[PDB]
Amino acid sequence: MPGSGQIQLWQFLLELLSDSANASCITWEGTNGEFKMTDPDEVARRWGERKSKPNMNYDKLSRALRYYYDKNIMTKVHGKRYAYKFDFHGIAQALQPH
Amino acid sequence: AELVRTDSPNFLCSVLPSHWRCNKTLPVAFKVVALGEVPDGTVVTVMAGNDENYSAELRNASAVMKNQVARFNDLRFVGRSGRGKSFTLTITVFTNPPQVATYHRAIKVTVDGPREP
Amino acid sequence: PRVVPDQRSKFENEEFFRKLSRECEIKYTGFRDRPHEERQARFQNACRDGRSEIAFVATGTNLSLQFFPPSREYVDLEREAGKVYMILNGVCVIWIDLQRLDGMGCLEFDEERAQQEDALA
DNA sequence: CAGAGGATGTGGCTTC
DNA sequence: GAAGCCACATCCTCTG
Repeated sequence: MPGSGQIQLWQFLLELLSDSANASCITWEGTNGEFKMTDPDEVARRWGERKSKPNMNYDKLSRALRYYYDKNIMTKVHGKRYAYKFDFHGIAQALQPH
Repeated sequence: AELVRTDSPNFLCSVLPSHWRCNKTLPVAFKVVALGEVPDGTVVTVMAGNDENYSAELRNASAVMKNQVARFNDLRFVGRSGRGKSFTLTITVFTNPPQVATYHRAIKVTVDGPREP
Repeated sequence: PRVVPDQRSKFENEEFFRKLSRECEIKYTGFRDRPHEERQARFQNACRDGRSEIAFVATGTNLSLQFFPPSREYVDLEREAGKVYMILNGVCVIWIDLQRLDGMGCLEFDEERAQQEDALA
């Protein structure tokens, strides 16, 4: 699906979770789907580096992520400073039918 | 505001522009006029008709006749028509019996409103 | 004027009407964003109330219907199992699968009311 | 101030 | 290739 050819967030963001050398800026938080946000504005910076969008900040990237809610890609861990989680039981209805 | 013909010459409605974005605050709200004397209080709903996705999603689609002029706070077109394709939107007036005026080539509903390409 | 002077002519001359004079492909358009189960109940309870929303898929023409002047000859759920049997553009005119929420239907010029209505002028 | 969210332009990418 | 999509961009707003 067009996640393959053109770069996403969730496809991109998880180049940094799985990779040990980028934990400088994020990490898996636990057994269940969760993730921390280390530098909230170095994160956004590299997403600018890729998107060729130098103006990028958290506020910008973040909004994009808050869209995902209504589409059932990921969801928020309420009250936690900058931690959401991925819905995979829905990424596969969002990448395959029934 | 400005008006246009119908397929029932007893009622008229707004000039809904050529091509617009999926679900926007319309550039001119929707007025629907009663030339035949209608009890100010009668309901009016619209249904987007097109060979493709024959009933599109709409918002604030129901309105109340008042002073012989039913106005829609803000109608919004969600269900897209397709490429080159517009809506023949139906227009109901809830009475005994109810009456309808078809309206061919109403508006082209795409995701982008026409940006300079 | 609720109707056009040549009520019979418009029905037998307008591409719009003759394109709907033949038995066409129709379907229930109510609550499109709802599960097939809810749509089935809503559509049946509503028919029993004497109303619904059906549209000619082929042409794109939608309608909100009222089966009246509860009835008998306007909404019959007996003529067949698993299914059930106005003034359009100034012209007095007159089945869906209870599971598929689709079927066939058409328009028929109303001579009776065409006269009654025309007489009101 | 974070966090959900409407509105509206933007840019890459399939489809006629 | 404009004409429809797409999945953010960039925006200014509330409201806990």
